[PDB]
Amino acid sequence: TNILAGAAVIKVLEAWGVDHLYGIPGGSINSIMDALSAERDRIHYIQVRHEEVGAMAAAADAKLTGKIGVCFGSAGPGGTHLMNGLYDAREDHVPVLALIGQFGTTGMNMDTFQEMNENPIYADVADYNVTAVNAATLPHVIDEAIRRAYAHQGVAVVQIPVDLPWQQIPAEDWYASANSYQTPLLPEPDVQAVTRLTQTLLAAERPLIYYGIGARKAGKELEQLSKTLKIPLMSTYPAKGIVADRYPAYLGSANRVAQKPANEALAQADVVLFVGNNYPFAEVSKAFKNTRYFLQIDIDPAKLGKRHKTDIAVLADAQKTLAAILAQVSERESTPWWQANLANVKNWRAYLASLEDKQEGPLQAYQVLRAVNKIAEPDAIYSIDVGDINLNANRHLKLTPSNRHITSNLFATMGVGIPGAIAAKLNYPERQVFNLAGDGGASMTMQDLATQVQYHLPVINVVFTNCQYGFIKDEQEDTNQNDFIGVEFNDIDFSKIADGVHMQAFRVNKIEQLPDVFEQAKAIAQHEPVLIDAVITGDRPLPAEKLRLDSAMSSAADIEAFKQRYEAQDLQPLSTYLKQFGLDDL
Amino acid sequence: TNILAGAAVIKVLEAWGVDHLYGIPGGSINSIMDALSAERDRIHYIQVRHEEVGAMAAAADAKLTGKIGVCFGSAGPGGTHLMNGLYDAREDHVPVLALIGQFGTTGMNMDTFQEMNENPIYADVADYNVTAVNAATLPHVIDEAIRRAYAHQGVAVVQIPVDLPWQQIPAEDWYASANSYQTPLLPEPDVQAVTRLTQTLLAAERPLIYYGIGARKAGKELEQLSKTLKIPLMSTYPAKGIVADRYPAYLGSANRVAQKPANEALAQADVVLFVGNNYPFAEVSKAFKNTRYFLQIDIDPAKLGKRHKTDIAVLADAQKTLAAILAQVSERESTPWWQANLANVKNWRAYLASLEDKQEGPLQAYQVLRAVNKIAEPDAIYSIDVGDINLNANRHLKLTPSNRHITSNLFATMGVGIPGAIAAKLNYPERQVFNLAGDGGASMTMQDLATQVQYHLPVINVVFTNCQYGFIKDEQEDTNQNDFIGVEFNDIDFSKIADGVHMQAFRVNKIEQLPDVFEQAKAIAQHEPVLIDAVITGDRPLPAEKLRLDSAMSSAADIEAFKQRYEAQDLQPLSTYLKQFGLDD
Amino acid sequence: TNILAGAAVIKVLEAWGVDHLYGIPGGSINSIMDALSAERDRIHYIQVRHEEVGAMAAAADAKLTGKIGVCFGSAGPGGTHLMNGLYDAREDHVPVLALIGQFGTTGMNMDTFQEMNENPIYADVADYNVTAVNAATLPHVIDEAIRRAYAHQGVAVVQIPVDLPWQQIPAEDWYASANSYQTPLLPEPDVQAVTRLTQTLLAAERPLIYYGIGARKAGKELEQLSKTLKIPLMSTYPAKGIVADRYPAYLGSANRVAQKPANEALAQADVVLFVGNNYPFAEVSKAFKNTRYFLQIDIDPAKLGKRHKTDIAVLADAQKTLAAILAQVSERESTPWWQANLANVKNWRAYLASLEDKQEGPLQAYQVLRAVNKIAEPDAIYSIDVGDINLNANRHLKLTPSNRHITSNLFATMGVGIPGAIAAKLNYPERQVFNLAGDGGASMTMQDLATQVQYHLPVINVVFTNCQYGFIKDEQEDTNQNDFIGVEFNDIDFSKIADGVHMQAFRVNKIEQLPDVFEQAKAIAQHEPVLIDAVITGDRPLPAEKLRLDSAMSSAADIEAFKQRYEAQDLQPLSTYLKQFGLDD
Ligand SMILES: Cc1cc2nc3c(=O)[nH]c(=O)nc-3n(C[C@H](O)[C@H](O)[C@H](O)COP(=O)(O)OP(=O)(O)OC[C@H]3O[C@@H](n4cnc5c(N)ncnc54)[C@H](O)[C@@H]3O)c2cc1C
Ligand SMILES: Cc1cc2nc3c(=O)[nH]c(=O)nc-3n(C[C@H](O)[C@H](O)[C@H](O)COP(=O)(O)OP(=O)(O)OC[C@H]3O[C@@H](n4cnc5c(N)ncnc54)[C@H](O)[C@@H]3O)c2cc1C
Ligand SMILES: Cc1cc2nc3c(=O)[nH]c(=O)nc-3n(C[C@H](O)[C@H](O)[C@H](O)COP(=O)(O)OP(=O)(O)OC[C@H]3O[C@@H](n4cnc5c(N)ncnc54)[C@H](O)[C@@H]3O)c2cc1C
Ligand SMILES: Cc1ncc(C[n+]2csc(CCOP(=O)(O)OP(=O)(O)O)c2C)c(N)n1
Ligand SMILES: Cc1ncc(C[n+]2csc(CCOP(=O)(O)OP(=O)(O)O)c2C)c(N)n1
Ligand SMILES: Cc1ncc(C[n+]2csc(CCOP(=O)(O)OP(=O)(O)O)c2C)c(N)n1
Ligand SMILES: [Mg+2]
Ligand SMILES: [Mg+2]
Ligand SMILES: [Mg+2]
Repeated sequence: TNILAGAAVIKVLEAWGVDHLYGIPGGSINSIMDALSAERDRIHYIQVRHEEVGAMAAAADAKLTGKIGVCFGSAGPGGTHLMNGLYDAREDHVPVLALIGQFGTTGMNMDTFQEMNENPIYADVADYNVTAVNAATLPHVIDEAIRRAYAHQGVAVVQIPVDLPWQQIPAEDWYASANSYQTPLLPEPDVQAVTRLTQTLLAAERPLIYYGIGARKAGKELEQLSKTLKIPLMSTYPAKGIVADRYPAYLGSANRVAQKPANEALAQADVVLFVGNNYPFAEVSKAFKNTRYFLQIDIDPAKLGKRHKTDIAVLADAQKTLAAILAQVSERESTPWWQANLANVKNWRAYLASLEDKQEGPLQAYQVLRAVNKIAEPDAIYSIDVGDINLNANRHLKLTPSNRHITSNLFATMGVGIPGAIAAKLNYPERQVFNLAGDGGASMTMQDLATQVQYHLPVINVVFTNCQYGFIKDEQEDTNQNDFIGVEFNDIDFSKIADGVHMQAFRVNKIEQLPDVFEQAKAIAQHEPVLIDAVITGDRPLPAEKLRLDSAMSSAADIEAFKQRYEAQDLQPLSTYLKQFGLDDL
Repeated sequence: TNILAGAAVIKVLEAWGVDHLYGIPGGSINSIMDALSAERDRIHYIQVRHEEVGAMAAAADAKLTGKIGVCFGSAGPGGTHLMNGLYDAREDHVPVLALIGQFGTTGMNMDTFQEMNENPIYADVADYNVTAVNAATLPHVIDEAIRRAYAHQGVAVVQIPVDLPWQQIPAEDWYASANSYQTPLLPEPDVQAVTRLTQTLLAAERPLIYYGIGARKAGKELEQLSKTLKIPLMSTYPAKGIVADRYPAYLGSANRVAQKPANEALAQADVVLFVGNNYPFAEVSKAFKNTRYFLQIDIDPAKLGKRHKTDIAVLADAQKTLAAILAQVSERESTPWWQANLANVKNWRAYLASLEDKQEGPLQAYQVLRAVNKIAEPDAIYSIDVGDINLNANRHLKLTPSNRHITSNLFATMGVGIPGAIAAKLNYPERQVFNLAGDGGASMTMQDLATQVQYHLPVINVVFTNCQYGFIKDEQEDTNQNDFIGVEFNDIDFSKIADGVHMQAFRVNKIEQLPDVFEQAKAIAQHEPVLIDAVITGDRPLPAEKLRLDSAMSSAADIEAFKQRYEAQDLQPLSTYLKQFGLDD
Repeated sequence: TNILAGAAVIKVLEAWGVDHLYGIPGGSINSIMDALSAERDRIHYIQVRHEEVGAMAAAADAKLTGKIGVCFGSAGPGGTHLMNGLYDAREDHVPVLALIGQFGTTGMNMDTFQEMNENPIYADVADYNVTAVNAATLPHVIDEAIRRAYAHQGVAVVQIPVDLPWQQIPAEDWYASANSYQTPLLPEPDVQAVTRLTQTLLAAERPLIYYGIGARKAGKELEQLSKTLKIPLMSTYPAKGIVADRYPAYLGSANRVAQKPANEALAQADVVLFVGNNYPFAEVSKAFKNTRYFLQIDIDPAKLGKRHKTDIAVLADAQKTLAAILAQVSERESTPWWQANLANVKNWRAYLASLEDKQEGPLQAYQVLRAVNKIAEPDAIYSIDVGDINLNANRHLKLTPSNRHITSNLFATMGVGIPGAIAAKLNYPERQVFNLAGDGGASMTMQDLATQVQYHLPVINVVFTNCQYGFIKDEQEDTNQNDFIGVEFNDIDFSKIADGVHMQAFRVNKIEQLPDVFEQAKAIAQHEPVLIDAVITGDRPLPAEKLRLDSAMSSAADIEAFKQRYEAQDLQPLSTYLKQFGLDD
């Protein structure tokens, strides 16, 4: 007939199906720790080495499974360390609960040790942000935070004065509303609007279907629409793998973490079907500047007409809408536009294969990723950090609907590779998990390699050591007038870092070393984490947003220099293929 | 070809169908003003006398029509004056766009005159809160603000450096996304959840259906479910009028702005169907402590199981779900529970009528509200302020589906009567509009009586002058150890205030004066605003949350005292009627 | 032995010497109310009619006396209504304590009625901003709030869950730290910096001393430095009256709420001594573009070199430093610069007198202010609203060191006239108090005329009724392309508003009516408030920032037009006087 409030809080977490949660203890959160300790057989605390990793891992949990991620930080600095993961959750719109320690209510507002008003710290990041002041309502406040975080797809933060969880409350009054949870209703496509949309799409001279992760349930429909109608596909970077990369009319993504065929085609398209997509570069890059008709399908009214003016907007679930389109169309014959794009994709893929297929000499990112592909299981999960790896993984990983990949899509916090892989292995112990990270990003969260060791999480860590912030060096090349600054730095030997945390590891710097090292890693990771430190060149990846290949656009000198720098002697501009099939370049 | 960015902003407002907007000019917003000035045929600027009235009116526009309300304030104090209306919009979850003036970009962050970082001011109230820094993107920012305010049912705030609207931008780049706006088509209510909910409701001995304004489209279904199944109805106060008040099994609302039958029945119910309802008193009042099964229908996942542990919570539209229940049920004969509740309602209504039907003597709020009922058109709109008037209007107004009534439901800001009535008349110039306000709340926004005059808005204003913050006086009676403080104050003659703003007006203090003054006001308000200042007694209205009528519950002395104070000699407790029909309390 | 925590809170206020505090009660603050109710002999609660007036009055208390002002608001809308006064206190850097009601701790975070997280609301305005969560520490939190508000010269806000003040706490634990309060003893002004500053000032050909209210203790030194050295004086508008306006070398203020001689001389000066001054127009107006050497004296390191590149900036007290200058200088003979400025002032004052001295015809603001001067006591206090009244009062009031005047200096919130006058009369019941307000600003806070009546505060209210936001109309004339909008509106008869709150009042519209109405008002205000509603013309006051008088600068046609519009035929540009005394412009 009494229960400690902290025990009730843990029971609320259990009712909501939380399996694991992350943080670092402190006096200010030791009463939650005490309750966790008693519940260790039913809910699983993961002690991280820096609280940002806990927050990042919580966000990654939710990205992966759709289940609210849970993290905590002790008062003051524990909680402020969560921020990069909390902002990742906000911007990637995934549910996360963050608990923040606080001084007991008898010492709050006394200016005592590490005691401050913590509520304003979290006001900007959080959907729901409260300091608890009563023990008997604390289960409700946690319940409320969870329910809001789910409903609103974002972060709920509760600051908990440490006395409250040690107070007895009536056993029979508290409850969880987990039993009542439901996911949002999937609205239906208006029949006449879909018919009009379909007519406009079919009348297009140079159509494209351009989807994001809002279409993640619709890969079959996307590929069949493409095949039936002879309409190429392109996607946001995060939507890579929804349709298998091998599909010959998959163009890739646009902008910079991009593939050449997608940029080139988008510039020529007259009609775009923009589906489940909130591409953030739309306006700033003038992506749709010459698009004649723009057709949008999205579940969120806040998105309709956001990125360009729509000619037809459908507020509906992507898969229901795409299914409705598919059900009212029949097979169309080939067109010049279709064949031009198919030929362009083959040329591009041959380029990427030529980089991958080198067998000896100085190691580049491209062969490292080929070596990843060669040991990758069909349902592998990839946690990808932030930098050139997004660009290179987007081009080289061979994904299918069976895979998952995650990064910090929009906040783009470096350091997520390690935490996302921790989360992935916890959620999918029987699936192969990679952490693909640059040296700058791996550096930021390197201590939590120890967490993979501690919890025996068999992640395959691959660090891309260029001794640079390469992504930023290339930006300075593009914009800055004075010499590079802050973008070239000393080596860190991550094989030695791994040794220090008691993780098996390898360092390689030559292409010919890859096959055996990756086989060894593949086998180690049947039981324990492993790290490969790939010492790679400073070669810049081909900039798909700065092509110098079309005689009509670029000087001979510039073309020659581009081909030489990027080993791109066999790449053709899309206009070559347009011209073969009798179309103008526009 | 170029367009001024401010002109494009006004065209974005026009594209979204904004009819009218409110504010007070200042140097820091004079470039938006300049754009408005060229567009008087197409959008109608309402100059208020205090910016809070503009914000409150913008919220009221959206409460009434479902279409975004728009207001503005000049840099610094113009914008901070919006707050009570912006918080009203946030808490009543209605879409409002607020534009805030700011110093030009060349002087921002110089600590110049009335120049501050304005963004933090609005961070808490606003769903979307940005300072614009570019002219070419300004139309998009306004469009984005509107689209989010709608999507998220709340407040969007844009701080606009005054230079930007005077800059030329390319004419053919900007657009509005109003053309994309639509409402979702939903699947069928979840068949197997609704079927199991229905069985639990029908198996109950003492069922109630307890709805809020999320059931605003479901009045017909509510009443027919009630009649067919013999299940009494109760509502949130704001949900008054969704089912006509005359319906004999409408119990009213619970808690304090409440009616006796609803409080009494809720304490007895074994099963409650909670539909379209976010009653904020649920937990603090232990409203459902006795309830065996708690069933919910709501459109918002964030609400499912929120207010009480819920046995079945259906995520669906209220009307559609109630219609799907009604399609799977059929007539039940009258039950003792049904008859007891019917009898209890009849007794309560006789009490209220006895108060209304006095013909002479010192004026009370009760007769004033009878006089409003006797001049009210069937489709009248009521803008109601905050205080005893919520309590009294909830009991006495005779509403039907044809009426609307609005107040500040959850933020409960006083002063909302005047601005809500302004908004109602602007939206519905052919409908009768009342502002029902206590003296305290009318005082707070009294200067905007001049706005009704200036714009020839024929509101019937009724001020309830008790020379008190009566609602708070009664609270102090209940809780405070020491003498009343801050709750009794000196008279203001609102007939004289009205004369000062050039509005026709009357002051009355006797019951027998009401008929001819209200007839005159009804006639004046065919063409011009009017005010009636009703000088009322300090009598405390019956506290439905503090009943002393049941001799099983309360001492004879307490009952005697209650009956005396509240003129309640003929009220019977619900237990009398339960017993009459063979039920235990 | 125990004490209620609320009683201890009131004793903390008493320990700090708080005489009076303002607010409106509500359930969410009724436990503080209960404590106040037991302490009426020792602290005086002023029930206002809108919480913004309480916040504005609290700020005004501190502006006037230097002692913390105290206000409160009920949860949600009571507290948000404080904002315009709290931002006034922040921007005018005066100490204010604001108490905000909150739901009891047992219902916080339940989404109950008018319950929200209130802490983010006040985060931007407040130096200190906390929600109390314990009764035993509540006295300390209030003490801490006060001590910080003083130390940091700004606003401290405490949100108080209503249960805490009704809890018993140990009687002998709590304390106040008022007994520790004191002011610092400072070293000598830096000797070698002051000596080098002095040489630079004296070497100038066209020096000016330009002071703000940081020189409030230095009026004697300012005037004697000016007279001895033959250096004209100019000030910020708020610094009017530190040196008597009659002083022949007082030029006035610069920019718009300005006087012609100050703008003209500043543009010519080679050396400016900027003392106790944070003039917010410095950079945006390029005030010092022509100045060769810029010298500063200020008490705040944050100000040193802030407004212009500074040759010598002395961190010191203004009075002490000006006295140390005066002790190291001696008489200089009259210079051409001195004589030119003297002549320019004489010509300007003759212009203002010509406006004041009209005896009959349509009433203008100028004669109203003459009529105020002719009933004003030598130690009168003026609470001034925001608009043309700042401009006109700055030109026409004849102040001395014995007067005080206050407005919202930097936030510039309209509506401050009424509350500032309430605060002035509460602090100084034996001193004559005026509220000088435009119709727009008086409208915003008109209901609190009833507070003057209720508390028998004999303010002389003078409303300048032009049926415009005149200050903004003139801005639109200057900047806007399209027609005036939002700046001309329908009359309010403030004599009738006054009658409605039971205040004696007059309305005048002709110059010849002024003497007998102002005499009557002077006499009424020996015992009761009074209001004069002065119906004034729409004439634009001379724009000192837009002078068209110098034929080297302006066309003959522009000069002719300026002279006609502003009745300025006899004004001469400063260059005339510079030439007369042998100086180039
Ligand atoms: C270093 C770095 C660089 C990057 N640069 C690029 C780049 O050059 N190119 C690129 O493409 N990306 C890039 N990104 C990612 C980019 O920032 C955006 O996150 C991404 O383009 C947006 O993808 P999205 O629209 O699929 O996802 P989101 O932004 O999450 O949008 C999903 C959309 O789907 C809608 N939706 C959700 N569910 C449904 C449903 N059931 N039915 C219909 N609609 C639904 C949503 O409402 C929303 O509009 C980069 C990332 C990193 C880390
Ligand atoms: C001075 C004062 C005192 C008051 N005291 C009382 C009192 O004693 N008693 C009282 O009853 N009220 C009182 N109120 C009002 C009270 O604060 C709450 O605002 C009110 O009880 C909540 O009403 P609601 O649930 O209808 O509205 P809301 O709080 O707006 O909730 C609407 C609900 O409907 C759901 N919904 C919306 N659309 C749909 C749909 N299509 N289908 C299904 N669900 C939908 C929403 O998700 C939400 O849960 C008072 C007001 C004032 C001014
Ligand atoms: C509608 C309106 C229009 C206005 N327009 C004008 C205008 O055109 N012209 C104008 O002049 N004003 C105008 N003002 C006022 C203006 O906004 C500023 O408030 C004013 O110019 C600044 O005055 P200040 O420097 O005296 O005061 P503050 O800004 O308060 O600065 C006081 C300075 O003194 C220093 N200080 C304090 N104590 C001491 C000490 N003991 N010793 C030394 N230094 C000390 C401080 O550190 C600070 O730097 C207007 C006001 C309104 C309401
Ligand atoms: C925490 C953080 N700081 C800075 C950035 C900006 N940033 C984006 S990519 C990048 C460089 C990443 O370097 P590295 O991980 O070494 O990858 P590379 O591009 O060299 O492969 C930087 C600094 C960021 N996104 N996150
Ligand atoms: C702006 C604001 N301040 C304070 C309150 C608290 N409050 C709720 S009702 C009330 C009294 C209302 O008085 P009045 O308008 O005279 O109505 P009465 O109850 O006397 O009829 C007060 C002060 C509030 N809701 N809004
Ligand atoms: C609350 C508030 N809203 C807007 C402004 C902008 N403002 C500065 S002066 C002014 C006009 C004042 O009009 P009035 O009080 O009638 O004085 P007048 O200039 O007509 O004498 C306005 C609207 C402000 N300072 N405060
Ligand atoms: Mg690197
Ligand atoms: Mg009242
Ligand atoms: Mg005016």
